Amino acid sequence: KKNKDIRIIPLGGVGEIAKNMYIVEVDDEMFMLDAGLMFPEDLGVDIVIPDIQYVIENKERLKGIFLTHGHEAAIGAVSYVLEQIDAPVYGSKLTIALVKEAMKARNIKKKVRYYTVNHDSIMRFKNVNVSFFNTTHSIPDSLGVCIHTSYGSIVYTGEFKFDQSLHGHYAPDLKRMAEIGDEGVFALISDSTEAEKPGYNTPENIIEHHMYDAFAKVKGRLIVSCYASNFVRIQQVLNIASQLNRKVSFLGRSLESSFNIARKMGYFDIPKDLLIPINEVENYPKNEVIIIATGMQGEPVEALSQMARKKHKIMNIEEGDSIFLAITASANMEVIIADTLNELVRAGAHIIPNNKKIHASSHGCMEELKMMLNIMKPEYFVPVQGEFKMQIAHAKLAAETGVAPEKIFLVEKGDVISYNGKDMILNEKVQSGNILI
Ligand SMILES: [Mn+2]
Repeated sequence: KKNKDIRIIPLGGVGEIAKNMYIVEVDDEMFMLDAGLMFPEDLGVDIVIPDIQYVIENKERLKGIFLTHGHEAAIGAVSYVLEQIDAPVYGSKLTIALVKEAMKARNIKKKVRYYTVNHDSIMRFKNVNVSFFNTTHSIPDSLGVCIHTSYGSIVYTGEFKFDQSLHGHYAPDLKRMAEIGDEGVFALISDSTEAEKPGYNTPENIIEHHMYDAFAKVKGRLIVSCYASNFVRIQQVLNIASQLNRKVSFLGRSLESSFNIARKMGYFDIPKDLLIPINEVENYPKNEVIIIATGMQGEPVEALSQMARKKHKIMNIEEGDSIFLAITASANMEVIIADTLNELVRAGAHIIPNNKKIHASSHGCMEELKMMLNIMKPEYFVPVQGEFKMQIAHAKLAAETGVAPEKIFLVEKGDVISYNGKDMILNEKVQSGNILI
């Protein structure tokens, strides 16, 4: 049908990192794109979520919740949303499997209407059709969202990248993206996390090969520090462990929720009886094991500080152990890294150097964001998922790719972008904020 009004409203993910949540309204129908949390600005063990009081005041029109990927930045606030509102949850195979976990983990029995979607799904509503396309990210079964209106598509990319080595459940949809482009994009909502970094990311194959060559020189025990969110990195050391006749052991007695669900669903490639439990590590010589230390915020680095300063509940460093920090150093956590480096050197461990000519990220750098802009060729553009400078960087790339400058909108949380059908205006503000927990 001919649509009249379009509204686009960020309640999270702008003027901050993480906590994606973008409200889109087409006439009398509202769609919530992602529902993320955020860890509180520079103490662990607590979470922040968006203020959905605007959604609650218009709860009769919320036709669903669409989840791009299974990161806490996309699904971390779903449970809390669902306490206050009943509405159907759309996501990929994995994304849904993990939302279910998050619910069971908070001992919530309330039944939820789930729909598993894929890149061939076309979910039909009264005014609009929602479709999807595959994106490349650090977690598999990531999707973009496309809301078909008569003014054209409203595309939300989620978090995404363009990597030439990832080709599985990480493969991008060059073709349906190119289709979305021609059909015509009204508005593109894209991830500005690394819009400041020029050029491209380092391909994951290259990062893996660099890790291998370094890990091949280690004559004693090896400990690798990951984010739990970065399934690609996890996967990579598993590959390497196999190729060096080593075995892998995660910190703790139980494997991490996300990883273990995805493993059980067959997302990872793990040769049989490669994982040794943390119980049975002393049994094998130093040179036959990689220990993987995962975490959420800075826990990965916090964990190494305990393992060196001997005070780790589970296992500690001994002299001769080699260490690898498989994370990028944001300025936030540049401090506690250097503190921890010292503590590791005191403990008498070899720090495997981080190659400075490598830039590793879940998110497209400048040229990767221009890749997505050149394929969608959007009329209007709205950079999200970043601080103010990050959104500005992305805005400039949009201009470069031929988007009209007057049609590029930088928005704080609660800003409302309306479309009468003639002009697009930012002539309203609504309720938004941070809700600690
Ligand atoms: Mn992500």
